[PDB]
Amino acid sequence: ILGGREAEAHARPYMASVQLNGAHLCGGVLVAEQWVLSAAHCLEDAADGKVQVLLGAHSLSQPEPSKRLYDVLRAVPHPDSQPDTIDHDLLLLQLSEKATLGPAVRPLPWQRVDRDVAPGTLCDVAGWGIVNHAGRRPDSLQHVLLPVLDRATCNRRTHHDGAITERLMCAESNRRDSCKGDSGGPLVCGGVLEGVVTSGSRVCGNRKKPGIYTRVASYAAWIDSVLASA
Ligand SMILES: NCc1cccc(-c2cccc(C(=O)Nc3ccccc3CC(=O)O)c2)c1
Repeated sequence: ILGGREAEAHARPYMASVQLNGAHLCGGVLVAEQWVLSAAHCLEDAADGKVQVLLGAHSLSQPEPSKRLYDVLRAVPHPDSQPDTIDHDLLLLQLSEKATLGPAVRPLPWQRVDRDVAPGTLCDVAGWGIVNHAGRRPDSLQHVLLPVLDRATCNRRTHHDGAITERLMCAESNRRDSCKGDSGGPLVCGGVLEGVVTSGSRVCGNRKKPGIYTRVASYAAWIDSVLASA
């Protein structure tokens, strides 16, 4: 997260760190006791390593009593998650066991009604992604409040010409933005999961290149279809 602030410890208990052999790869969001929603492109770096999900974390490295590591039993990328195509970048991860919920580990309800979030709505994006353009990694969870941008402006020639479909949403990226290591994390509007971070053009903090987020409401039937196969 660029231009954000350290989150209050365990105030975003739905946050998941998606890890490969214990290294933070992407964010994730707990959506059920045994399911984590993230971004399909995250498993490009995976190949043949233990994909795990860290729950109850504020810090990635500091010993916290609420920290729990789960193995992934199943990785369900969206069928059309063709690499480098910004569309359909959703991934469902089934945990090895049902997570015990508490003040530091709690799922986030997601929007099911297929309705666009009103532009200008303030939404919270959180992650352990880089905090500057050089690639400095924070140890503690960071967050930022970003207003939602209307789809047309985000689609626009200056922004991302022709590529922003009905299944995507955008948020302002002027100085404050999601960045490398934040994909798969949540865009939360009024406590409701509305989007999942994606990398888009991969430029961070540029006003002309808005942050792109997979519109979770567009995938309601797909999410429901996977969450029943458990
Ligand atoms: N709002 C702009 C924005 C938002 C989120 C991420 C980026 C961004 C920038 C530069 C490089 C990358 C990258 O290599 N990603 C990657 C590739 C493969 C596997 C995992 C990942 C981590 C990830 O995507 O977070 C991403 C940019």
